[PDB]
Order: sequence, then structure tokens, then C-alpha cells
Amino acid sequence: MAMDHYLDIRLRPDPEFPPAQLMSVLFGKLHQALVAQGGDRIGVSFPDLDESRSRLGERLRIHASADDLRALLARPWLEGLRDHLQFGEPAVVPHPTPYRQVSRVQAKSNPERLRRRLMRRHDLSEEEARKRIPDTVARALDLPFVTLRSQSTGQHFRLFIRHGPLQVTAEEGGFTCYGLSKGGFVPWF
Amino acid sequence: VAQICDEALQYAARLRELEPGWSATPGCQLHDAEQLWLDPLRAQTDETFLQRRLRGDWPAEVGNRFANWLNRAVSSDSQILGSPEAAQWSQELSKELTMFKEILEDERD
Amino acid sequence: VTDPEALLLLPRLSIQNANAISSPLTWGFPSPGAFTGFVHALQRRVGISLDIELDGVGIVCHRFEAQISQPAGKRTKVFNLTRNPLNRDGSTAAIVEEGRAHLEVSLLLGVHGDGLDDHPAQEIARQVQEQAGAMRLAGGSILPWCNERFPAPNAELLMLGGSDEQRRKNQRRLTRRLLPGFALVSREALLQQHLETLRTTLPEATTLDALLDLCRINFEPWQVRDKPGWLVPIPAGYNALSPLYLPGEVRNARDRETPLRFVENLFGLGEWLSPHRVAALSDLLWYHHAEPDKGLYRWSTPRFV
Amino acid sequence: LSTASVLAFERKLDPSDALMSAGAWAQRDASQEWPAVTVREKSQTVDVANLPSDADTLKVRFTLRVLGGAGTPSACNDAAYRDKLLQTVATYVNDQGFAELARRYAHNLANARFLWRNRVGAEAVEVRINHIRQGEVARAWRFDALAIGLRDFKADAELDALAELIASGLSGSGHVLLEVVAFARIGDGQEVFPSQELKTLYSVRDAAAIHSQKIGNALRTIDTWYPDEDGLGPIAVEPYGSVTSQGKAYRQPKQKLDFYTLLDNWVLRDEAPAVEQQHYVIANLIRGGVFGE
Amino acid sequence: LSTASVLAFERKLDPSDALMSAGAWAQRDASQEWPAVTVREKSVRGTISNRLKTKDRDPAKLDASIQSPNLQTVDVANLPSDADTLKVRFTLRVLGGAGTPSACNDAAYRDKLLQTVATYVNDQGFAELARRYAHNLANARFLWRNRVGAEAVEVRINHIRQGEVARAWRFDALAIGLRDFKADAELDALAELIASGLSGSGHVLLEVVAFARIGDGQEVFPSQELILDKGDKKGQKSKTLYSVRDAAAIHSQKIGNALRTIDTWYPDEDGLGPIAVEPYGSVTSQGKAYRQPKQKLDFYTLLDNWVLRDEAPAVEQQHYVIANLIRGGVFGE
Amino acid sequence: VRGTISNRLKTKDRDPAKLDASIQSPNLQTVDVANLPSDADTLKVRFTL
RNA sequence: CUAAGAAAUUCACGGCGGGCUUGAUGUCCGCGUCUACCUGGUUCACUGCCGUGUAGGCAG
Repeated sequence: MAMDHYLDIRLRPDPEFPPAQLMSVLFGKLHQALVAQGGDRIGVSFPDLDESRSRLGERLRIHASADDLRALLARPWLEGLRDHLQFGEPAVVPHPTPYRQVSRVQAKSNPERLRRRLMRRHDLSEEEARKRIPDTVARALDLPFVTLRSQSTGQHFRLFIRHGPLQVTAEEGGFTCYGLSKGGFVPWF
Repeated sequence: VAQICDEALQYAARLRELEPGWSATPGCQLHDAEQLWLDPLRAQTDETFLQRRLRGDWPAEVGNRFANWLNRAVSSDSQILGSPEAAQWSQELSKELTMFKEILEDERD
Repeated sequence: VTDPEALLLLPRLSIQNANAISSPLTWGFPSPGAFTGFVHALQRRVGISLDIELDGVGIVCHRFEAQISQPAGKRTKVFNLTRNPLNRDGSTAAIVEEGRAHLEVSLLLGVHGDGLDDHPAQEIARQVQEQAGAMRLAGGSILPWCNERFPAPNAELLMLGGSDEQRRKNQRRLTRRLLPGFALVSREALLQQHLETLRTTLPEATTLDALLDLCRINFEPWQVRDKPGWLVPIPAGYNALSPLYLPGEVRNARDRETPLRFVENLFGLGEWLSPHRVAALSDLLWYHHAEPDKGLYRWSTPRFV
Repeated sequence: LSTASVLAFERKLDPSDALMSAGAWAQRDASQEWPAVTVREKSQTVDVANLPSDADTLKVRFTLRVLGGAGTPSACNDAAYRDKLLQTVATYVNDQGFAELARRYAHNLANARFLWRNRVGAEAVEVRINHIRQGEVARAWRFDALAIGLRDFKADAELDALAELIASGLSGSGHVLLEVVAFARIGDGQEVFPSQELKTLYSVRDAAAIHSQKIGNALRTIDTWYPDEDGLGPIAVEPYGSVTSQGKAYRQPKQKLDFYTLLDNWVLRDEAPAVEQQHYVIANLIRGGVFGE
Repeated sequence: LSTASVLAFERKLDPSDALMSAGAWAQRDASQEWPAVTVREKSVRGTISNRLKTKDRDPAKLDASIQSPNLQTVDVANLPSDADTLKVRFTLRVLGGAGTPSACNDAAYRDKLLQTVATYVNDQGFAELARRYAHNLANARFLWRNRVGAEAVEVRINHIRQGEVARAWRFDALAIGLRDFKADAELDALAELIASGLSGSGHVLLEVVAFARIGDGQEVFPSQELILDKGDKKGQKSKTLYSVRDAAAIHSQKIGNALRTIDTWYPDEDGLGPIAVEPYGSVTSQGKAYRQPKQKLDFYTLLDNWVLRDEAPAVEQQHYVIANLIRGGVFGE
Repeated sequence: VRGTISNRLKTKDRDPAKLDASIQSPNLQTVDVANLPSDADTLKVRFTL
């Protein structure tokens, strides 16, 4: 993985949701605390989950930079769960790490929204929208897609990023303000 | 007592082939849970939401309703509770309900 | 009378124009001797090319329909006949009568052979039903595809396989393919039991079952009897009425290599049962057993009760 | 003696449907005229509820009666079983007051367990609690529900006074009517999470609301004395003490820490369990329910 | 003589269905524009928590049950969150003419029963029974669970001659006890009004209003209906409450059972408290019959001994028998 | 409506266990009723002869 | 190797004409339905979503 850091994390219970909402809210709180101040290269690091299992993961290992993702535990509106689980500070994760594509990564994770949007507002007619939204145009890649438990889309979809598949030696790099390594293979803790 | 459960299972089998889709019928009072206690068709009509309502939800209420109907088939008086023959009838009713429930457990399962 | 190592469910068989006479004293469902002879014919024509041994047969009879009519004021019934072709001069033919019926039976075949390990179960099942679809079962054609022949695949099941929970579980999963069915078994001991009961006046066994498929209206000091089950008279084999002959002695035999004796058939009793009331399914099968030095040729369901 | 075929217990600590109203922070003393939160439509066809765009602070208000008379059932076949159960609960009360249960109930009120998803992701939560005899404030208690943790029950004197009040209410020695007001910064125009009817949101006369049993569930999260694990957290007090999200029946009857096994051992055959297990049994009687055969 | 094989009495002291409304305390003067309490609907979801048969099934099935909880919808009734005070209002007719049957085969048994009850009446008035009825009106029994844990309860009873309040009573229903029946001036006035009503010497119509503080928004407890299954479990196969033209209500027989909790005279104790007045005098919540028929204290034995063979019991058991005649019933064979 | 056992029991089976177990199963019933409204105090009854 | 093996029921037809079912009536009396409950995945690894094109700012 190309992630030069490894954000510390530890699991715990959550009352506002189950463990799936726990992982989604944890990834969202990390990407809204650390990815709310500065930095671009905050990729994806969640390869502890099974590839063919098609989950988002539960291993407490953030995958970002030091400053680009360290402010998740010190979020200006990210309290309420800072002492309910094993928290910490920024750190460095191993070079071999799965680029868990739970972020704003760009791939064919949605043929309806992104694919139909490129058919409708991408210089194409309705035939491009029909050819963009098949069953093989809306599916997540081989990465730990964290469920976007925020005000991301009209519905409550995930943070889908169709990147390179579930591996160990990924090549990560410059994500966005939403913290997307879904096409950049980054490490984790 | 065994002939009643045998005839009820035979009636469920004889009804559970002619109708293609056992849809919810207007007036299915015993077809509230008997919409799966009757012929449950996991077709395109009876989809995964029907295959999950009748998949996880079992026909124990159809079994409990049938046990109540078996208790209420004959009347209730001082002969069903003031003797061991009524005790034999109650033990046979519990045994027939347990047998029909053990049959119906392998139906959806 | 060997115990079965497997069971084979010929799942659903429409029978076209079977023989609804069965004996000189019955008229309903055909004789189970026809089913025993059918499974023996399958033992002959494909049961040796698969190195197996087909003995038992379990009768099910989902749906029944006979070609009868009651003649308008009469209380009894008559049979619907056919026109035969004309005579040599084209006058008319002498009418003999034959009852004809439509069965929807399912067959449970016990298997004993050593070839159960050499062949996959689906190949055994496919070849058996593909052979049986070109045969006949009571003098009646075994019908092919219809509007709803969706359970077309035959299934094979070894009763010995697994644990006791596994055996009884797979049994009660088989009984979900006998859904309106009614299995036919032999109840000889109940005939002797009721004869020993009412043997005060006449211990003739004809009077006994001639007073069992009935309603027995007893009077005031009306208390009609209660039916223990669906007791019906069956034919139950043959008893000899002649010394046995050499294969060349009897004029106009079916061949000249088998001995022939003139016999009389031998009436019995049995009653129709749902496939839930039976304990296992290996106790349900019909077998042919003959004592050839005497004239006792019969069939029954041995080891039922 | 055997157990009663019909036992029934009616609940203590019965809350009301809490009503959510939004408003701006530092309107925090004049909060009686804040506008309510409305359930509306967005698009699919779902129902959501949000704050107004100039309002950052949610306000949740409900009241709570702490009744008392916890051991006494309200349906009972055998009068001898009732006499033994009342002597057992009186033995519990004369051994120790309700003050441990009162402190854990006051800890579930002092944090914001009744703010289920609304607390997760909030940068300040303040819980103001008033005791009400007549339409008056007898004694007030305002708090800081993020310092008072959701996890580790610490020591505080205001919680000790508030638990003295709740213990006087659970004994039968006074009238306790607590009004609970929970301010919580979520941000302007953000999303609130009211409870969900059979997908629509639960409402009252044109305002969004939480069911009463959900807040009653949030108050009885006490059960730190498992057979399983003393390192995860407290759960609610149930017979066959269970979490639905985790899917595991903790306190299984193949162990012996069960509610029914403890109650039958301590009432019938006098096998009095450990003291924390007695707190668990009395908490299941403060919960109430339909017990027995 | 013999008993009549068809006796039947009619109910005296027949109340209405009580209707619940809600308002603020210290607005009890203007407590007539108050909005009703409306039976709403909500969705609950709870685990399996009942006494499951211990080691009926494996604990993996217990873990699988919690994976699949039931979900049902129930009727509830709460106060409006501005209001802290329930209001329960009904009317009562104390009819009178108590010992007269409305169906009676035997012509001598009717005469003997009426002579027996007239001997009771001119021997001693209805002042004991009406004093206990005035207790059960003054303390709010008819607030069944709505009284339990209430801070302050006030009952206001008005006598109604025409469209006009004749005499008004006010009480403190918590200071007046629930177990003992003590002495008071206003309750003796109400007792002699109810006694004049039962004796057939006047008209009594009461308006009974009860004001129970609970708190700002709490739950009130109407009576509960049973469910016919035309509508599914999505659609309340769990809990229906009783109502009228969109107002939460209590049945009339619930209030009437709260009024005839007279009976302190049963052979167990009075330290338990008074119970309701039934033949074979039973309690539904206790699940047992006090006043067993193998003891010689039920209504039928006392009545047949006091009527057919002039075995007048003790005075308090005569109060019991006359209270069963004021209750009304289908007596006889 | 929910009632109890108040009828004249046949004095061949009047046992404390039998009567208590009869009270354990209370007869639930449904009835038709007709009241006045909570603000009307007069019944009008009208027919033609 | 089966009470085994075989089988054309055919044509044609007018059910019509008439009719007073009536008279009378008391469904009554009585009742405790309670007890308790988290709809909390992200109702989508996605609807609006730089490239519909495993690349991206993406009400994350």
C-alpha cells in the first residue's frame, strides 16, 4: 500500500447504529475530522476485511497521512464517541497494506447515479444513460467500501470507489477533501 | 387425533398445488399467517420479501391456531379437566400439536 | 423379503386405461399383484444391466378416476365399455366386459444390488424412469408429459445413509413428494383378529371381510359401527386347484418351458394409509413370496406390523 | 411453594414521548419558546427531519415519574408466593437502599443515552434536570453530559443528591417528577434522528418525537454484571439479558446468572445470589413485565 | 317454598362511560373547554423476555430469536405535553327499588323475597351501603391505574335536579383513604343523598369529575378492547383502546366495579382491604374466589337460607346480600 | 366486556380448585351498547300509529 | 415377464299451458381484558454526482 501513515483505531459499541453503522460512522467521523482542515493525500486503508465477502471492514486501522487524517479524533463536531472505544493519535502503518476503497474514489460503483449522470449531463443522450446503468456498471471494487453515513447523496449510499482489487502492494497517493483512496492502494495499521 | 392432523396435512398438500401463487386474499382471516401456512409460492410474485417473511417467520401461529381449533373442535366442560380421560385428551392434544409443529418445522426449513 | 438398501421414487405416473376389476369379487383400484409383476418386469429388462435388484413396491395413488356409471334409479353401478371391431361377416362382436380406470400412482422401489456404488444415483434414476415410460402397469399405458409434469426427475435415496436424525429427516423430506397420497398395505392379521372376534357363529373368512367394507346398522334396545380405517377387500394371491404339470403337458400355454397349474385367486384385506401414519418407508413395500410345492402363491407387505 | 402461574409487574420509571424542538445556542435560558422540529418529505419516498438552517442546538424534553413499590406485583395466583416475594424484596431494601440502582439510573439520566444517534457527533451536550412538585422548580441540576461519560460511572456529589431523590422515589418516601431537558449542538440545518414507525418517522401533534419505551430502554442500561465480559460496557436490564444488535443472548440459562433462575433460587429455595445479582433482579422488577408460567 | 328457576335483577347505581380530557392544574375552574385525550397509535419493538420453557430448546435458537424480533403496533394515550392534569367525568343514576326482580317464575318466592328485603329496609336503611358507595365516589377508585402514583387527586360531585347543579361536593381523594372508611360531614351528606336514592324516595343524578395530577405529558390508562382479526398485525393485532367520538374512555362496568368495592366482610380479613361484591365473591387479579361455596358465606347460600327458611345471618352478611341485589344479576337456576 | 363466574353453580361440582380454575379463564365477550352523548340528557323516541 | 396381449357406441329430436302462500308475536337480566417492549445497517461499496469508460473535485 502507498499509505505512508497508519491511523490508530479500536472497536467499541455504538448506540446510534449497529456495528455496520459503527464502521460507517467511524470512517465518516475520521474523514470529516481529519479531512476538514487540510491535506490532499489521505487515501484508503481498510484491507482487514475479506475481498470476496464484500464488506466494509471493522479493523481499527485508519489509512491516511499524519496531518491529512490525524484530526479525526480531534474533530470540532466529532465528540460523543471519543471515549467509548480505544482511541489514540496518528502513527505509521506497514508498507504492505490493502487499499480499502472506502472513500471518494472514482469507479463503476454506481451505474445509476454516476453512470446515468454521465449519460444525461456528459454530452450524451438517453442512450448513454441506458448503456451506463447496467448491472456491471453499479458494483463496488475490491476495496473495503465504508458506508457513507452522512449527507453525501440523496439516498444513503456508500463511499464507493472502484479501484485496483484486494491486494497488499498497492500504489496510493493524492486523495481529495473527502478522503478517497479508491484507485490509490494505501496501507493501514 | 392423528387422523385430524393427517387429514389437515393432506388438505394442505392437496390445496398447495392448484393455485400458482398463494396471494394474500381479501377475507383471509385465518390467512393472516395462513398466507404462508397455506401454499407459499417463492415465484417472481412471492419474491424474496415473501421468501423472507415466510423464510424467517415460521408457521407456529398456524400451528398454534390449529391447536386452538383442535381444542375448540370438541367442547370444554368438567370432563376435559375433571378426569384422567380429559388428561389423556390434553396429552394427546399436546402430542399432536408437537408432531404437527415438528412436521411444519421441516416445511419452510 | 430382503431389507432394502435404497428407495427409488418414480415420482408421478398417469396411467391410461388400467384394469379396474382386480378379482372376481372386487372392482376398484387394480390388484397389487400387477405392481409386483411390473417391478419384476423392470428387474428383467433393465434391472440386470445396472447390477441392481428391484424387489419392493410402494403404491401411492394420488388421483383416481374410473369409467363407471350408475344407471338412473338403480343403486349399483355399471361399467363403460368400448366398441370392438366387427365380426368376420361384419355382423357384431360378442361383448365381454372390462373395467377401465385412470390412475395417478407413485412407485417406491426397493433396491438391493451391489451396483449402488458403481453408478451415480441420477443415472440409475434416469434410466429406470426412461425405461418405465415405455411400459404398462395394470394393462394400462403409462402416460407421458401433460399440462403439469413439472416433477419429471426421478430420485434415488439410500435408507441406510447417515445418522438416525439424518435417516428420519430425509424420510420426512421424501413424504413431501407423496402429498395427496394414500399408501396401500396388507392387513391380514386384522382379518384373523376380527374373525377370532366374531367367530361365534361362522368362522368362514369370506363372511368376515364380506362384513367389513360396510356400515353395520345396529338397532334400538341406531348404533351403526365405527370404522377403524379404510378397510377394503383386496385379492391377495393364488391358491392351486390342480396338480402341477410339466412344461409340455398343458395345451395352449404361454410357452413350453414353464410349468403351468390352474389356480384360484385368494381374497384378502388391506387398508389405505396416509404417508404420515407410517413409521418408516421400508415397511411399506410389497413383495411376492410363493411356496411352490404347495399351491400358495401370494403377495403382501412383510414387516409392516 | 411453587411459583405463581400468573405474575405481572407494572413498571416504575415511566417516561413520556420526548419532543424535539430546534433553536440556536445561547438562547439556552429562554428555551421555552423554541420552534419545533417537523417531519417532512424528500426524494424514492422517505421521511426525514432536520433542524432549520439558522438553528444548531436540538432540545429534547420529557418528564419522568419515579413511582416506588417495586417488589409488589399487580397480578398473582398464590398468596404465599406473594408473601415470600414481598419478604424477599423487603430483605433487599433493609439490607441496602435503592441508592446503587438510583445512581445508575441517575447516570443514565446524567449522560444522554436517550439521545441515541443524536449524541454521536455532537460537540456539546448539556442536560438540565428539574424536580417538579407543583408548577415550580424545587431543585434544579444542570450538567455536562460529555464529561459524565457514557461508559465509566464516576463519582459526583450532584449525582449523589439526584440519586437520593430517585432513591426516595423508588422506596415510596416521596413524589419524584423529573423534567429532563437535553441541549445538544449538532450544527445548523443538520439532521436529527427521531424514532421510526412501521419508513415514516414517529410524530405527535405536528412535531417529531422519540417513543417512550426507547427512552425507558436508555434509562435501564445498568447491567455491568454479566457472565460474559466486564470490559465492553453496560447493557439494558432484560430477562435472558440480550442485545438485539449484537444478536447474542448474554446471560444464557445454560449459565446460572439468568433472571428467572436467580429469582426462583432467591424467592423459593432462599439461595440468595451475589449482591450485584440482587441489583440485577431488583432492576428487572423496577422494569416490570409479565413473568411466571 | 323453592327458589325461582328464573330470577333476574336490574342494575341499580348504573354509571356512564367515563371520558378523559386533559388540562393544567389551577385551571380546574375552567375545566370544560379542555381538549380530549386522543387514543393515538405507535409502533413498538421488543425482544422475547417472557419465561421461556427452561431447556426446551438449544441456546443457539435463543440467539436466533434475538436475530428475528417481533414488531407490532399499539394504541397509547398520553396527556398533551402542556397539560399535567387528567380529567375523568361520568354520570351516575342511583335508581332504587332494589329488591324487586325483573323476571320471576314463582309467585310466593317473589312475595317472600320482597318481605325479606322490606324487613331489611325498615330494620335498617341503606346508610351503610350508601356510606361505602360515597367512599368509593369520594376516593377515586374509578381512576384505576390513573390514581396509582398520582400527586394530587380531587373529586368533585354535583347533584343535578334539572339542567342545574343543586348541591356540590368537593373532596381530597388521597386524604380520604383507600382501605378504611372513616367519618366526615360532607360524605355523610352524600351518603344520605345516595341512600334516599336507593330507598326510592327521591331522584339522584350525580356528575362525578376527578382531577388527578400526573405530570406534563405522561401516560393515561383507558380501558382496553379485544381485537377481531379483519385487519392484520400491521394494523393492531396487539392492543386496541376504548374510545368514543375521538376521546379516550373507560367502560361503564369498570367504573361500576370500582363503585361496589364494599366488601370488607369476607372471612379472610379486612386488613387486606375491601373487595368487589360478587356471588362467590371473587377477584380477577388475585385469580381466586374469596367467600367459597363450601364455606357458608356466598350469596346463594345466604339468600336461600334467609328467604326460604328465615335464617337471618349476621347484619354484615345481610349488607352483602343486599349489595348483591343492588349489583343486579341473572340469579336462579 | 370481561365478566366472571356469578351464575348459580350446580352443587355437584362446586370445589375450591374447580371454581378457582374457572376464574383463571375469564369469559371475554363483545356487546352492542347504546348511550346518549356526553352533552345530551334526553332520549327522543318517535313512531307513527 | 402385470385376470397378460387387442378394441370407433353412433345418427336425429319443440317440454309446454295456468296459478294470491297467508294471519299473529316482548329477546331479556349481569360483567375489570390487563401486564412489558430501541424498527439503530449506509431502506444501496450509491440516487444528484469531474470520464457513462475499477482513474477523480464527488450535499461522503
